[PDB]
Amino acid sequence: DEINTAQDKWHLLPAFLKVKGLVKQHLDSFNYFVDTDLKKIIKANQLILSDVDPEFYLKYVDIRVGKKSSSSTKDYLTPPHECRLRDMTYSAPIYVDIEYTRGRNIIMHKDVEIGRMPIMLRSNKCILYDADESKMAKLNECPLDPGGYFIVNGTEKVILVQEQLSKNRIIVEADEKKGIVQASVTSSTHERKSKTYVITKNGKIYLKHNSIAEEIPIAIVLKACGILSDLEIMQLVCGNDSSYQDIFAVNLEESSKLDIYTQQQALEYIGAKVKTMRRQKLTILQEGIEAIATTVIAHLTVEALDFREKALYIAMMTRRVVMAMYNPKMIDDRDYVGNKRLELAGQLISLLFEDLFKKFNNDFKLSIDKVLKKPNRAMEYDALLSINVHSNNITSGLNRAISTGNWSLKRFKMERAGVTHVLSRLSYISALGMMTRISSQFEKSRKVSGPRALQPSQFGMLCTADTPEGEACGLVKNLALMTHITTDDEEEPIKKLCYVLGVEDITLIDSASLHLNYGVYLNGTLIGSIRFPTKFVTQFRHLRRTGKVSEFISIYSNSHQMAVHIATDGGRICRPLIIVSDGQSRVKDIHLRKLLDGELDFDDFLKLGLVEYLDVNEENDSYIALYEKDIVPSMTHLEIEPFTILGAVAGLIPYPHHNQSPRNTYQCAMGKQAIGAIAYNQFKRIDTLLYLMTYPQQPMVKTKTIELIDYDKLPAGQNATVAVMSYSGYDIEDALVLNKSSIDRGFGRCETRRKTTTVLKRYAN
Amino acid sequence: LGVPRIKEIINASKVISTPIINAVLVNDNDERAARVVKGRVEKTLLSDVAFYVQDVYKDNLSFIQVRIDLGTIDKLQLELTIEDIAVAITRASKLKIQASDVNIIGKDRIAINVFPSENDVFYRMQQLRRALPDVVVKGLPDISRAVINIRDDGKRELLVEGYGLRDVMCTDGVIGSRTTTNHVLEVFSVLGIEAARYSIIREINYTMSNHGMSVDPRHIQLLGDVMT
Amino acid sequence: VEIAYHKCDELITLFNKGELETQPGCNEEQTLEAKIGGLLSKVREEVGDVCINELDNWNAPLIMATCGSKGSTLNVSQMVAVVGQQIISGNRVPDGFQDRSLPHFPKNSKTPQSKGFVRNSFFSGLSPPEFLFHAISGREGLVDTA
Amino acid sequence: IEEFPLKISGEEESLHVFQYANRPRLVGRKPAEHPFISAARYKPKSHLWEIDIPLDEQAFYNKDKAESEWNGVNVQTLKGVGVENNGQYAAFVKDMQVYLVPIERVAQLKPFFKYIDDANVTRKQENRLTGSLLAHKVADEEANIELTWAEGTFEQFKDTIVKEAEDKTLVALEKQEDYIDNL
Amino acid sequence: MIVPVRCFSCGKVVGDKWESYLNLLQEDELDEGTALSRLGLKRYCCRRMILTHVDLIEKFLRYNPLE
Amino acid sequence: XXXXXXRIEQLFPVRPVRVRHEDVETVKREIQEALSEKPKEAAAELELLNADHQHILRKLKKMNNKPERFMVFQLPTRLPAFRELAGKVGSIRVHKSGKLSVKIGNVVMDIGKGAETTFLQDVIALSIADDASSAELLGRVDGKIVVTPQI
Amino acid sequence: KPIRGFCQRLKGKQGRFRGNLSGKRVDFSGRTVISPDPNLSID
Amino acid sequence: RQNRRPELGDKFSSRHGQKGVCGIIVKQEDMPFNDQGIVPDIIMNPHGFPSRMTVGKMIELISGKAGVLNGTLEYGTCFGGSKLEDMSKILVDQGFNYSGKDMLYSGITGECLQAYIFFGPIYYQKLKHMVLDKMHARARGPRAVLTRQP
Amino acid sequence: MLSFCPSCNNMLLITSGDSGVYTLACRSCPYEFPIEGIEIYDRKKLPRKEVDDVLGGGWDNVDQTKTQCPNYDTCGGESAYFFQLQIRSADEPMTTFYKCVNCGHRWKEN
Ligand SMILES: [Mg+2]
Ligand SMILES: [Zn+2]
Ligand SMILES: [Zn+2]
Ligand SMILES: [Zn+2]
Repeated sequence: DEINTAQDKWHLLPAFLKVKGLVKQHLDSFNYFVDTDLKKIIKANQLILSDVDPEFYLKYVDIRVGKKSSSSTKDYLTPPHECRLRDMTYSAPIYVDIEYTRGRNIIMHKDVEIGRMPIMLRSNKCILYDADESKMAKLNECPLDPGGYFIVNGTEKVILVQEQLSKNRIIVEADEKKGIVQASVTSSTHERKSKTYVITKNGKIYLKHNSIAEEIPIAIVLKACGILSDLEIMQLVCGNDSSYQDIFAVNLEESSKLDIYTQQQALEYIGAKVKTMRRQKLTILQEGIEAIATTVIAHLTVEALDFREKALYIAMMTRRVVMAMYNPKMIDDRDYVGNKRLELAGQLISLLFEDLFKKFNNDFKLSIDKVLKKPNRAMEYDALLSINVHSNNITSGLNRAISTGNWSLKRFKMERAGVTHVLSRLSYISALGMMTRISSQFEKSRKVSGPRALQPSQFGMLCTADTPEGEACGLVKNLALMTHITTDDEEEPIKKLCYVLGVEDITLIDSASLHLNYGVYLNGTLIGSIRFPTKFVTQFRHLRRTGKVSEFISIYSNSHQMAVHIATDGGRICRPLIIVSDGQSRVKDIHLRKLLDGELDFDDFLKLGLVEYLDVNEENDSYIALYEKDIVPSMTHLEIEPFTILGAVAGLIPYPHHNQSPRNTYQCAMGKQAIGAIAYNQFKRIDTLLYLMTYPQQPMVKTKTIELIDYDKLPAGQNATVAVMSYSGYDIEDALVLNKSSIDRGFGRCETRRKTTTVLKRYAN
Repeated sequence: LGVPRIKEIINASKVISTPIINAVLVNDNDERAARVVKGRVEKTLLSDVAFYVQDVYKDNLSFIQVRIDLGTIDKLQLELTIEDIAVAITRASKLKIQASDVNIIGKDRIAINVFPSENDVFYRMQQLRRALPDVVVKGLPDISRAVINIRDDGKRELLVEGYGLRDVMCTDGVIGSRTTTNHVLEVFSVLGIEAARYSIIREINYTMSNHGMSVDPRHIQLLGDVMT
Repeated sequence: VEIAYHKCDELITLFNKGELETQPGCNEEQTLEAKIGGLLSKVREEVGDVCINELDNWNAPLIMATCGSKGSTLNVSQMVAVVGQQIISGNRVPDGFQDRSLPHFPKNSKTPQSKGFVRNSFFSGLSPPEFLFHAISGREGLVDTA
Repeated sequence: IEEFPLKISGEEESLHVFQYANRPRLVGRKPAEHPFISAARYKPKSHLWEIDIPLDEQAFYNKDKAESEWNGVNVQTLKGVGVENNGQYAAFVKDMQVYLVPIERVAQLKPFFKYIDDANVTRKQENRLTGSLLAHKVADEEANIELTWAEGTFEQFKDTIVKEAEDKTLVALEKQEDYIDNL
Repeated sequence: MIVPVRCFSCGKVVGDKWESYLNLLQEDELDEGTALSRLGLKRYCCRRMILTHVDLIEKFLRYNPLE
Repeated sequence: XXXXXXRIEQLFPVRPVRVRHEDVETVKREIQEALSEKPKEAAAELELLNADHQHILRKLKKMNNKPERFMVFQLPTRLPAFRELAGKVGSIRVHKSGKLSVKIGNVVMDIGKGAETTFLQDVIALSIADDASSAELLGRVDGKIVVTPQI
Repeated sequence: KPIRGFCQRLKGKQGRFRGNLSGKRVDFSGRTVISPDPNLSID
Repeated sequence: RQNRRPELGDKFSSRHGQKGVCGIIVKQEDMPFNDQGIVPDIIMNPHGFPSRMTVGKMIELISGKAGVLNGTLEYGTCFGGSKLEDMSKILVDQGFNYSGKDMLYSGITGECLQAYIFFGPIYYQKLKHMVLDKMHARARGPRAVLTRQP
Repeated sequence: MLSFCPSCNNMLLITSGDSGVYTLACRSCPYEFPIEGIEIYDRKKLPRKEVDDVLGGGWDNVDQTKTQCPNYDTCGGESAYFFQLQIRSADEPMTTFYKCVNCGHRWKEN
């Protein structure tokens, strides 16, 4: 039969899922961690030095997980099922190369293990990578098992995907009877802080930093950041609009109210308010302290004497404030999906390992100082017995953080709980749904229902029915079926490309013409302005479709806020979409014929420019068709399959569009509690609790989802002969009538297996 | 009208969200009958009838000139032209900074003069210009807004979104005999503890009558009696 | 429904090209909202009335609703004729995207389909936008209860 | 349907651009008067521009306040650091040909109140420090590189630019397909 | 796990038809419907007992611990 | 604009150009060139781009022999291979119907106007000699030029 | 600040008053799932 | 390991949010039967349908019946799935009513039921909440040391 | 005011000098714009804030349904305004709130 694009474009979903499984956020994040972020930590903390014995150093040259240079193979890892059975941690050793100086001018390498790295299941370092169900049989592992969790002390722990507001981005919010505050939570690789920004009174605009004693008025900081003309201030923050001028003039007047200002007068004013630095470098208490204050006021770290970038950033901050004060509804929804980011297991473990490695290096330097403080016979030979003994701390911390879920990061200074949860083994669907589960940010003031409502902007990105009941109702969310999470890619080669494509740098731009053209933002920062914003957007999109820039960069244009926005950061949620050009789809069923024939795996639809990822923000600029039949020649994309708006669990529902939505939500709840088949190795497993159906049947009415997630291979239920009638009076209020002699013949017959573990502990005596 | 309303009533909180004062009138007409009372209860009217405000300087004299438009003051039914506007300006700019002599050159072009550690004159003139088109000339400065309502008849009652019940009760053209507010503590301080318990009972009953909650009124009576 | 959609889009084009008669109690932007919502509610009520009047004697939902044991004529009409209008926070579904509810509609479009009106019944099945709008409406009811 | 050639030149020329944000290009129909320049300064190793333009004395000077508040106010100082940007090429037309010269460190000049600085310091009178701290440390430690503003010599520069623009001629070979990836 | 001996609803023996149904599917291929009708499974309960069965025991035997 | 709050006209006090909120967008496009007055999201862009070609060609014609006018050109920072790059690079061509193009190398690009600079611009020469450091003035910029590669 | 003093014993939902004085756990009580029974008298 | 028979109070659900415990377990002969002697494993109240408005469950019953009669597993995908007209055509072709409503006889009286009964297979899941792990009863026993309460 | 100097572009202010001259001196820069019989006026428009008509009622635009109110003996109302909310757990059905068009009596039929 000839391929019909309308009803065969759905095969792009199985094509996408073959190479990008449902448990892929965790997988890719952990692979990225262990492959590049470990090198990044070891290259940040590359050398440790001592005050004494200057002719001596320790160098961290290389870092590796699970492999040595002695043999081509990796080390033997006790398989994850054996780790589960023996209540140990599925971990691979971290090997480093050490350059420690010998007293007789000798230079050597080494392969020294500094701890065990808890390895995520089915990652690159995991032994179950690319196994053919035969090695899985030999390893007593289920081929259908999701992977993407950790076995620490024999318990399956999953680092849930974390929801949080996007960092390094301006958010503006109003309020009633209090004023307008709008922050920019800026996070560096070593210091996180939020540059708060509120209107105290009289329409006066202030900058409120934690390190600053009192909120510095806005004209003062604007004059401090090089913009000291006090007309270009009003030009940058006000443009040519008449209302904003009088809205803003009060804090212009205040600038002269105190004393007329040069740049350095404002800089001294800022510096007078810096709190403290734990009484180190006391000789910096001068006008120069404001330089560090402004350097550590945001992410726009300045390493020179030009303050234009930070000045324009603060001017946009102010102008958004002024827009909000002129009229509300210029604020951003804090629950808009475009304003959130998803931290993943790899990023979490990256920061945790960075903290643990800093502790390890501090303690190693302490031990080295204690050893080498001795006057005589300072033999250098075998100076690594300490690190051989001292390797236990990295492993202990790395295991315990995952085991307990509490992550005590001294450097970044917060205590978070519930980062990990025990992977649920009630059902195969329960485990798979604990994967692809998102936990929202706490300290949210649960008394209100902003981040509890379902948003129209989560269409196709977060499942529209898989939201749990009772207390965390709307706080825990689930990923949709056909979704990707962007990864952090370098921003510097895209700024150059933007300059090539006609964007003129802000340092080339004057204040009086800034709000007359569209301004191009890179990750929320005004890098410049451009004529022809729509042409720039089209050329950028053409470059991305031709693969000249990463497919995950998002470009969209805001008309109310005259801006072309380009986003490159990781954590943005995106989904693939068929590109509709000139009123026609780009797939045209020859690509579909190739795809079912075997050629053109899903990646090639991206290399060919037929399919592109859209995040929530680009969906503002897009116009998607649900079906090929209603493609009007003004639409920009076409849905691959609209049933992907439901997650894995909600795909168990037959005909969900014929139900009231609460019924779909409740089935999303109960399907994870359904009793059935767990895994192909369920009788080899020994779990704290396990419910198994004796005679599980696959549903007679299934969906595409349940066969895309192999639910028909381990089903949880049975096809009961049902008569819908009133009977016996014992069926009122949800009560059921069960056939005796169906129960006799095995209908509904299940069993429970419970484990009891004891250890014959040896004692001191 | 829900859990927060019942909470407010039984907590006897002094500040409530949406305190509504229901005021019945004496006559039956819109033009020049009920709009007059509505104007008699209004928040602020300077900006409403200023039509501009000036920042005027000369060789040695400074004017804050405002040209009150008789057209707005006539179309919007209010009783004020110049003198009460001037005295209200004096009171408000005294509460802000100072006001000793507010002059009227005539023809609705009332001008305010400022005279006196430097540039303070210009700063105070600017702040007076900013705080000028916000002052109250007509109406009680307790009512955020008034709104004429219809009780499915030809009777145009008005209920005000304010915190002053005695003023609305004593306002001309409002029948004080039938004029109740939904603020129990406002009823208590103006009418008495018996009227306070009546207001409590009526407010609670009405609150649960808008949710279909069929409670015998004796329970509400006992609640009011134990509260008062 | 086609007659109702026609009046709705006529009011849409009037509001867009010019200025409608703003209601006394509410400003311009929501007077179109009130007019469109009233018209859609009227068409839903009339279609449901026709469905109920054509319902069969010995219809099980009709009997349960008539005797009051379970359900109602609203539930029957939503199952059979039309799930009328998804109302969240007291009005139609607001813009989830920039000046727009879903990217599957034109920008600054206020057609009944774009702002929550579910033409379908639960018998015929909900089209993907209508399904999402219904989900938000149900979530709105479930929210606040906690 | 014509062709206009552009030619690169000025390989060694240090051609800076001044961006006087303090004054408009043209107040009226005609271009604004180019202000007189005197006592211009540049700080190497810092790329700091200081340019002095005297104030008019016949009108709007406030001489009494000027001398009573600050000792030297006759000149007006516009200060702005040159910012190194690439791809900015300065052009002119001579013989139906546009001659390009690369621009080094455009600067944005804003008024500078050094007399207010000195009055404030005279009032107040009675450790790697790297990073932005090191930038200002360098600026106020290694400084005082006086420049001599010699205005008027355009013809030498223009005939020179033509000299490197006609003697040298180079052809291009890079594939268009390769250029797109080179972007 | 393994095909139930009897249909849950009727009690008709269907555990002696699993292998015959599999052989009808593989050797001399038939449709599932006609293969169920060939075995004598007339009632839809006996039909679903075989049509919806998932033979998980063959997958569990891949982990036999006493080889 | 809207209502403006009313020896040398350039020494008179300067007030910002103020436009009402109800019409900020319309006057915005008018004053983008009117503030200089030098001596639909696709069609509008293309027509204003064609106007940019007509203005750019007008300026090149009036810059043919003036000994003071300069333009700043925005070229890509990585030009096609042929900085130590000297000589003739290519041509700026005038196509039919008023549109222009630039052939920097073997490639063909388009040429636009970029942002307008409503303030004084002047070019100078830096020659810091060990004998004598001197700064030399050359001319004044009349407009920015942006050339963009096209795929 | 997890240190549990005397006033911590008395304050709270699970404190002393609201947890043991007014409301406590009782003997001779049971709890299980409820099922319907029409042949049971309403009392 | 502990085998568990489904008993009174065990919770079951049917993929449409329609959960509920076993109210009664009745003998097969007391159950209603059709012409072929097919007898239901589960009887579920019609009163659960009108208010919950789970038309998807009815369509699932009909599609499952047509699927078992046709020898093929059906599809109930969101915004798609097997059309109801096709399933009704399969049902009519095999001798059943198009609407999945068969005439049953009473198991206890033997007479025809005066209403046609929605009859067919529905996927039912047994939920982890069993009454054996919830039944708890205390008369006297362990007491808190500090408060001397149960 | 909102005016700025031509030299340093800082915001201009009014200062009282000798003979009480209200000159527009620019702080931080020797600039002096005196007043010689010249009027500096800054006019900004203010809104008219027209009248607002009676609030009345727009109950014609509210979804009705065919339900007889509990107070049928007093008022024979066959219609009732409604709106449905799910104020139960997601396993109970939705709740419908009513309001009789003949008396205004509200009730919830669940
Ligand atoms: Mg319940
Ligand atoms: Zn059977
Ligand atoms: Zn000045
Ligand atoms: Zn009634």
